[PDB]
Amino acid sequence: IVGGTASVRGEWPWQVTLHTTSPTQRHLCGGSIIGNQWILTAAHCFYGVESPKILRVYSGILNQSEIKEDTSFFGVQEIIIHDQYKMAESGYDIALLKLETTVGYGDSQRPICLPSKGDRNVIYTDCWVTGWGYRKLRDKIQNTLQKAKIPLVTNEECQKRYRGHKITHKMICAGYREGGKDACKGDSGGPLSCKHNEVWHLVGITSWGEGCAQRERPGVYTNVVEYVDWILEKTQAV
Ligand SMILES: O=C(N[C@@H](Cc1ccccc1)C(=O)NCCc1cc(Cl)ccc1-n1cnnn1)c1ccc2[nH]c(=O)cc(O)c2c1
Repeated sequence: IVGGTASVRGEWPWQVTLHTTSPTQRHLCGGSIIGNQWILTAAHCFYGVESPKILRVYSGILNQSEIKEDTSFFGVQEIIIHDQYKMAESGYDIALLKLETTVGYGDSQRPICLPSKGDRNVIYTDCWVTGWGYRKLRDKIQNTLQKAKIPLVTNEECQKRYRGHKITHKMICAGYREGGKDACKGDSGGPLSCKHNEVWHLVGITSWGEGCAQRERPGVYTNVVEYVDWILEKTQAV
């Protein structure tokens, strides 16, 4: 996160750190708890990931230094990638991780609500992007979970900023016209969480952008409201 501040423990209890054990143990992507055995994340995170066996999900983490070999985690049973996904820049940048065991909800880990399909006509004014990603394009993975308040940008305005790309209504952008606050490397897959009527909603999934926090280059997120049916299809299968 560029231009963010340290989060407080328990602030974003739906936020997870997805780690990989191949070739070495490292943070791979962010993710969000959406159900007791479900993590919502980005499809681009699994480029070259051949098996769910190399993945570990850690919930209730403020600091990456909390993670050692004796730290509890959730194994991944299945990786479900949207079948229309080709690349982040083209959309459908969404995936579900079915966990091998259920998450016990508490004050350190709980699910974030998905946006209500009836509320596609609501204006979100209190949106935050969170993650352990870089503070600048040439940086490193942060120990403490960072947060940044970012204003949502219209599809029309975001399309003006990305000449040569096709910003679809399945994408949602956020950023200041002058830049300064954004997601960066390591933040992808994480949430863009918006508080409306005292309830937090998973409005976006960190996906792509031209550099980090550049002037007139908003961050591009998967517009979660447009995938509610797909999430229900996959999580509520008979
Ligand atoms: O590049 C990374 N992540 C990419 C995506 C990815 C995922 C998995 C493997 C490879 C690449 C990312 O977050 N990409 C974020 C995309 C992005 C989103 C938005 Cl909304 C705005 C601006 C941007 N950026 C544009 N350029 N940088 N960020 C990434 C992930 C985990 C890492 N762990 C480490 O220990 C060391 C790393 O250097 C490291 C880097």
